[PDB]
Amino acid sequence: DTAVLVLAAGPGTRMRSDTPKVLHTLAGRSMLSHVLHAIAKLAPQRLIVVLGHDHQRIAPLVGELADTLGRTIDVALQDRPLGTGHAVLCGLSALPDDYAGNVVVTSGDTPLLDADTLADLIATHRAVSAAVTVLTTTLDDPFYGRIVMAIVEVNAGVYAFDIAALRSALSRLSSNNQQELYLTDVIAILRSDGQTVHASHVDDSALVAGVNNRVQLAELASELNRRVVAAHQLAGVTVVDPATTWIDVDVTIGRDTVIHPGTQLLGRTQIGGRCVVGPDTTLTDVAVGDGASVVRTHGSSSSIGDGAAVGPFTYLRPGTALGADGKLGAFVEVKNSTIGTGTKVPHLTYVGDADIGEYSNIGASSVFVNKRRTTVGSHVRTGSDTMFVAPVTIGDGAYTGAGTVVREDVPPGALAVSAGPQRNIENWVQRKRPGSPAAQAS
Amino acid sequence: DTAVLVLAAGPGTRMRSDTPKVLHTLAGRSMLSHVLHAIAKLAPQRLIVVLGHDHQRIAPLVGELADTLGRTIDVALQDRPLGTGHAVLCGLSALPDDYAGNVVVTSGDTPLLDADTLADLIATHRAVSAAVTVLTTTLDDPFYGRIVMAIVEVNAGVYAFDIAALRSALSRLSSNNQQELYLTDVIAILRSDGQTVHASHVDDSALVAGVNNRVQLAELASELNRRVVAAHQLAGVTVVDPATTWIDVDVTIGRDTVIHPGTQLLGRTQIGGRCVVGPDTTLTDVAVGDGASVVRTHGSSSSIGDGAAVGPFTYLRPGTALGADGKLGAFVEVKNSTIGTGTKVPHLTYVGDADIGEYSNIGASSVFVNKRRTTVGSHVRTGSDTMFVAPVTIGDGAYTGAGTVVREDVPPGALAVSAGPQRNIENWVQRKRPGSPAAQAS
Amino acid sequence: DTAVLVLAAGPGTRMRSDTPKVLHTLAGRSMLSHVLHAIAKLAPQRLIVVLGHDHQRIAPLVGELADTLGRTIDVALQDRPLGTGHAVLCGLSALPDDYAGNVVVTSGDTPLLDADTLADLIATHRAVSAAVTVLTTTLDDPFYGRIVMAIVEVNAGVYAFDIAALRSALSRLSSNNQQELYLTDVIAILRSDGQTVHASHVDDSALVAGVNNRVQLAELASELNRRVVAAHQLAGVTVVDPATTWIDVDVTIGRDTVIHPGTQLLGRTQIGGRCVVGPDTTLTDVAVGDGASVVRTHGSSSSIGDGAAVGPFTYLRPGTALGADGKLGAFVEVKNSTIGTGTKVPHLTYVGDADIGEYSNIGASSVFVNKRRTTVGSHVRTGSDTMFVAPVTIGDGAYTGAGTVVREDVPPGALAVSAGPQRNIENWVQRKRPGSPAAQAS
Ligand SMILES: [Mg+2]
Ligand SMILES: [Mg+2]
Repeated sequence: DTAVLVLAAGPGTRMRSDTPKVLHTLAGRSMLSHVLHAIAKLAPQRLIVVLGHDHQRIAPLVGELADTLGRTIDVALQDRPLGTGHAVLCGLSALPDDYAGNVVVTSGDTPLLDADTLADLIATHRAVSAAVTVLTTTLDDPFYGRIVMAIVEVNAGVYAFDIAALRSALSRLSSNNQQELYLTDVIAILRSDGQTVHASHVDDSALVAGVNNRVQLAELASELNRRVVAAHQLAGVTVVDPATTWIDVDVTIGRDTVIHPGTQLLGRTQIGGRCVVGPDTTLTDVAVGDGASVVRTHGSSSSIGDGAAVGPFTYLRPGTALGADGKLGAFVEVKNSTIGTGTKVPHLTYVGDADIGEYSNIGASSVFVNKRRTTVGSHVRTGSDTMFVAPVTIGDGAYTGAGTVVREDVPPGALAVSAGPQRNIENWVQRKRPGSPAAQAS
Repeated sequence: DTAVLVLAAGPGTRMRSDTPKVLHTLAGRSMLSHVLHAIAKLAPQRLIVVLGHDHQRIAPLVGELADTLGRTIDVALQDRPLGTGHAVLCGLSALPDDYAGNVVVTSGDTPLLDADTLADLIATHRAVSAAVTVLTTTLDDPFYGRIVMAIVEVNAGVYAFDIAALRSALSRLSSNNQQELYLTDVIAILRSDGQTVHASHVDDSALVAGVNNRVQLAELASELNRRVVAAHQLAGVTVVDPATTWIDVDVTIGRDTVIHPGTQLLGRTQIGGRCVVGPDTTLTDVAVGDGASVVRTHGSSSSIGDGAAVGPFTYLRPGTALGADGKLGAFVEVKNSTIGTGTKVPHLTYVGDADIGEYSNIGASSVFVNKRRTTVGSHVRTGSDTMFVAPVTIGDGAYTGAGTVVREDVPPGALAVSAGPQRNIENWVQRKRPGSPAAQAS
Repeated sequence: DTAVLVLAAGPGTRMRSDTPKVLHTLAGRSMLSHVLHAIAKLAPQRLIVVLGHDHQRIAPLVGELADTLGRTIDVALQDRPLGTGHAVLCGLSALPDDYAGNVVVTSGDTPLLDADTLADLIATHRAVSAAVTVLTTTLDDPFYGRIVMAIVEVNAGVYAFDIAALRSALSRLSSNNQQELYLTDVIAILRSDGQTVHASHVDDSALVAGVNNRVQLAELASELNRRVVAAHQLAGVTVVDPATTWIDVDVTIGRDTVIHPGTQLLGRTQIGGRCVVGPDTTLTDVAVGDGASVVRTHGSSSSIGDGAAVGPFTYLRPGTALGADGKLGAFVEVKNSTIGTGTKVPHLTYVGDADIGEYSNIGASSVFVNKRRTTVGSHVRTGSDTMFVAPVTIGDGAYTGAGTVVREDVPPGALAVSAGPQRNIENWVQRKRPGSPAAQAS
């Protein structure tokens, strides 16, 4: 039996933020969520999180996280900002007084720490019957106090403890130094009691790296990102420039797709196999089938079918569904609309809140204007500069003239027109502009 | 009393440029301007710049720089390309023959050298009563002759001197070697005269790094850029990808704003707090209020109010002012135009040389065509595909139909229309296209 | 006389690809093409490539490569997947039994190896009368068996041999270990025969780096890219951000042009001198004259004349020719069209399959709709929202009204119109919308 305490109670001062440090995000999850996902993979019997400013936070634990993870996470509060030693004391109150098992202590600002690293700590600790084991790592420039004697190779800030050793070393602890009670002092107290102080060493330094400021945040965002890219590359995805390709965790991509530079794939986006994600593409929660091209596109909450072509310069808003072999071309925007198999919207148009059938063609520079919705049939051909004033129904195989405004329904196989006929005014430019265009004409 | 000489007289051959080496830019200023800004912070009593090809240059010193800095910068010319030793001799002529104080010598191609580094040099030099002190630094791969004995840990190329020692060591100097007179030889001459040769060492190597070619230029542009980003991050700005975020010096940004990858912020741009600068945004001299979003936008000389939304795919030309809570959407361009509080230009339009009031809506795919100017009132709603042929006045709460061309004024609360009415040609496609669209209709 | 064998017969398993490893590309050429281009520069008397899955491959050697290189490349097949030792045996069959000269052996997955490195190997080998020489290099983390005794400073995998020594050491070779015949074992066999084993060492490690997976592919793509950028920078091209500028081999760029971040220049693209390639530009096979600006543009198979301006947000499709001093502005797309000296297409238009003369102006938000082609004369001014329904001829100095649909020819100096006249409906908004826009009007 192991109880895990996450200390998330500090102020996060040097973030210079009105957003609590621990709720700051990277690769798709907040630091706290990254911390709790790794620990939940470990599955200890008791998992407890300790808080300071607690109203914003407590809501997202358990509420959202204990559910998403399908387990209980207890929360303990820390009324006075006493320090990490006291925080640990606050977390222990949530255990039955007669609690038997080990206690592992961690923070909420190490977003890379993983279940294996935690498991190895617990394993070394039971192996040597320890009392206390402390995780460490070795660096180039130590700042990160420093490391078994004691603590001022640095200290990771992650500990396994014997509950009886811990409760006792804590009962006898002071303050004078910042003016708080550190947990590091538990190591020196148990050394006085002639206790065994063990230390599990982590070769991979970035797994236990913490975030105190926005410079360090960007660093770990960067390292985590390299590791998600390299995992996709090794499964069969070409990433031309891993330095300018941000891929969130969860995002899935398949065999032989090519990802070109300047691309972010975010949230729960999925890419099928054999795709081309061109350059400068940003997709959050977008699903793409196999053999599709998505180039210079900014899109979210949408789906793009197999062998379809989107880009360059296309904007997809929430609720867009484009069928297989479909096309959205340059300078098009689509919001909350369904577009069938094989249909093409190639240029300078906006399609909002409509449904379009299959193998239809929408002419350049058109607009769907506004609970009824416009509906357009299959094999329909609309001419350039058509405005579709909602709601309106266009039947299968219908056509529209260039420069038409559609305000009424159009039957299957009718041509809808409105533009007046062309008149030429001979020698106008000679008379109304004498100079320039006038000459030529001459 | 200290006189500072900047040697800016060499040809800059391996830049392979028709632009004088010293006028090549990074982070917003030319190398020379970066050099003179640091020295002007030092505030010596005499500041003198020595030139070779001098017509392009002399204009920007003092002219532009001595003003901007509000002090005098004397200029000395160097008629024959004799070398750095002679250049220094040329610079000394601009001093009263009976000049008392120290002489500090620097180049115009170290754009990172700062006032502190200069101050420490002067301080060490007076501390030991020196005659000559020379700045040095230590590197991985020395190229950068090499360092107290003499000079072939490398030599920075920055010196403090006693004026009497300097004038004397210079009077006795030769040429044979390139075939010029080096200043490095002053160190070996004063060593013969048994003089004290001191040396101030700089740990931060990049402060004294110089630029001889375009590979080194990009390097220092890169290093300076990391340091401007990290300063913003530590003040409370999230930069998701510091490697692809170019921020010029002077640019100011505020608390809790988020800057997404592929963004350049240039010239005297200002970002308020709580903003989102999405990805792929380039802004030169643009001012943005608090809580505004600016995503995939290319803009200059413009202002965007509080809580406004611009992007993705928007182009702002000089003289654009957008009020608070305003909106410019995808595929819009705006030049020299004022747009009031709460007004929205959401799609595929161009607005040139107009003024628009508050809480108005401009319909998709419209154009403001051309000393009079078009003026549009508040709470106005224009329909899609409207062309506003300047000059024209649209009164408050007026409307426009889809596909209207406005050539005349529209009173408060009138609807302006021009499009003809819709006609349907039944069974047209059967007759004019037998095959395809024809079937369906069937 | 030297015969060069390229071993391109392995499966490439950890690429996780349906595209043969050796046909995977970087900087414009496949790895195999990069390998054969370097060797063809060497010009040995016999060049032979050995294959496994061979149908896709054999076609591109010689077919395409032996031609492009203007020499013969023989191909040898390897029926059973026996290993590199056997592959070499298969390659030797393509030599006359009585072959006299040296044999150099290389792979098809080292895309950086160059002719000098090959020449130095051959030179060291003849210098010491060797039998076998093996190329080596020294690394930070060896994985890359390891190096004269034998092979488990690592082994490059490139060898020079005496033909008689090689044929003999090969005749006596086994299998048990993977379960194949390695060529590394030839080194240990000739050591038994007391033969001289020489070893040419390569300081530049990246020249002999190989690609087994997509992580290593991106690495070498990155290194090759740094070296092409630095060569352009040293010839007089400013690259603001070499990390986000992909330039393919062959691409040429000239003096004093500036390349801004996020730019790929691909295929056989050429940039003249004094240009500005803004940020976020992607050009494949595009030719640009001197003094032109190309900003936020995605283009291919096209040409842009001297002092012309394209961008931001412009899309060029194959067959676009734009003359000198021409302009394509924001949100324009052009396919297979010719546009003369001095003509401007500034906003929100599409131009497909047309020819346009000189000093013409095309008004915002227009479309060229479809063997005849539309033709537009010089000094022509078309108004906004004009649809040109192909085919149609517009004569020199002709004009068009705003919101015109052109279906018929327009003579030199005529004005073409079609839009109806403007009508205002007074007090419409009071009656049809009581609330909001209604008030004002009040
Ligand atoms: Mg239109
Ligand atoms: Mg129209």
